[PDB]
Amino acid sequence: GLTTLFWLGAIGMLVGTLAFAWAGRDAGSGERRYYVTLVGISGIAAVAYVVMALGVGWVPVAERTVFAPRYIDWILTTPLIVYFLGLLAGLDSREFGIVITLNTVVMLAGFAGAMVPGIERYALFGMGAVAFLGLVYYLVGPMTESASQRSSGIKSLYVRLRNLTVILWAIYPFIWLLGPPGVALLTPTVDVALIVYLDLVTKVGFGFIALDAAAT
Amino acid sequence: GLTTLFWLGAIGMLVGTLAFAWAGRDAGSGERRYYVTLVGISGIAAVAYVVMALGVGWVPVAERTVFAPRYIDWILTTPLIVYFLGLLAGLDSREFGIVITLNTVVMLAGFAGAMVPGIERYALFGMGAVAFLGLVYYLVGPMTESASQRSSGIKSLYVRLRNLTVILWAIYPFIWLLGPPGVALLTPTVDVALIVYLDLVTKVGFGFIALDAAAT
Amino acid sequence: GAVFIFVGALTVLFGAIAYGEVTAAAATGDAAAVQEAAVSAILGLIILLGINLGLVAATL
Amino acid sequence: GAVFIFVGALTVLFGAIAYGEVTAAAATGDAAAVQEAAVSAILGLIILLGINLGLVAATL
Ligand SMILES: *C/C=C(C)/C=C/C=C(C)/C=C/C1=C(C)CCCC1(C)C
Ligand SMILES: *C/C=C(C)/C=C/C=C(C)/C=C/C1=C(C)CCCC1(C)C
Repeated sequence: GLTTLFWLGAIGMLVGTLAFAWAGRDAGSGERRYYVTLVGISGIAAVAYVVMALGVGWVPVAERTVFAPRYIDWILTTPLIVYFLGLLAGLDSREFGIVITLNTVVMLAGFAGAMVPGIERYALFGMGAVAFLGLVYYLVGPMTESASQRSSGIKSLYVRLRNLTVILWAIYPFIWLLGPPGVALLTPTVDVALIVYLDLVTKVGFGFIALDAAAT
Repeated sequence: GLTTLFWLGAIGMLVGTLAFAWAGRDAGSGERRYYVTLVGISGIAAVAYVVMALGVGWVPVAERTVFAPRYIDWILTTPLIVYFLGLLAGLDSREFGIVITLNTVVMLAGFAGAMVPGIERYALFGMGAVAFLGLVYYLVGPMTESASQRSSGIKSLYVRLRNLTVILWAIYPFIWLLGPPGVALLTPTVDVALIVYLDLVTKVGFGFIALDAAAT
Repeated sequence: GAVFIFVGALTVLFGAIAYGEVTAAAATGDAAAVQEAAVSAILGLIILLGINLGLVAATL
Repeated sequence: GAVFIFVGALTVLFGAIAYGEVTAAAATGDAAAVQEAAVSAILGLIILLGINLGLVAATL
């Protein structure tokens, strides 16, 4: 059942949210921004999953069904994930506006493409993909260089979080292609299940690994 | 095609065999026994896969087909794998005859059970499983204690090889239960494919990890 | 080590969801409907390996 | 790192074998035959995760 999967998403995101608010209660002098950000990432996502679980935002497009809340989520949370990674890396402002802009282009292209019945949706996907490679270049390149200047515990947490992000974000566009927006080889249910799993790892899992290391 | 999968098994085992004979050419004063053993493990298996690929040893049993060579392989090679692990661990002779006997009981029980149409094949499986837990206890217990006394490079290679063995050998009895000998939920082709993959990792993969560490 | 048991638990959950689609398709009596459900399940499970590896890799 | 690409390569090979069974079943026109082929493919792929994890774990 689709709404059952959405409800499991909501509950997972909530647990994560409550966990980050709680853990954050005793955050250091310049660590609050991390905890605030994670409550933002998982809290926004929880609300989105609730909305989908209630049946709202299910858009008909040709022969598929596009979940608008999913994409509105991504546009808001994925740059917050990138902001988090920018914090460990130690970016200045200029470096932020590049990657965040790249990231935003990806989600808008996926969203746009998702909403287009015609074959030109693949061109839109094309542009999202090119922007993604741009984002990846920044994560593994310059931002990694930046992160090398920091204390080794922070570097190691960066590499760990960058690896989780780059690997798992690279899976999304495949779900897009094989799923309803692309060739429709994955049923809506399987598409939703995979994303729910991804969203929980990329946000809640991402977060807990950070809780683990902020202690250790 | 079944025989195609067997032929891929044979070729994989052969490559491994040639690799171990070659690498062994420049083995140390007390390292030859390791290389000899790996040529034994992968060479016996190669011959078995060739035999199956040629269509020989396909035994009719009730509504399934049991590959006798597969099991004759296991009876010969699995104790050789255990002998290898006994070498890194530094066992004396008494400790060898326990684990090898345990191991032998597992394969005979699987083989016997495989050849029995009746429901009592699960009792035979039962006994194989109990012996396996016995073997596992020795790998993670006493043999691990033994291996701790050795130089750290050997200890680390032991843990690495013990982990690969315990984890992957634990998968076999599930293939037995879900496959043709058990509930027949896995088609013969899928059963053969999974085992081919396992046999290559547990032997050739096992071996290469040892080549990697005997250098490093 | 506990990560695997989490991964394994979810992987069988996902299998059960996919399987549940296959069987519903089967009760339809239409082989094409079962095949469409089967391809989705195979591709999903392949994709699911990649997620688990990423989660394992990142944690290992 | 190369291990993953080896694992991924094999995992898609296995998918293609399983899929090839599903389709052969499909050409039969019998939904039950497709379902029997689908369950085998799902269980195989689940089992295949465990093998890949073991190989990853042992190597990580
Ligand atoms: C918590 C939710 C997350 C981390 C969502 C990440 C989504 C992506 C990385 C989507 C990437 C896409 C492309 C790279 C291509 C165009 C299709 C997209 C938007 C799905
Ligand atoms: C290279 C070939 C190898 C490492 C084969 C290993 C086979 C096993 C560990 C089989 C175990 C079984 C049980 C534990 C239960 C009874 C069924 C068996 C024999 C399949």
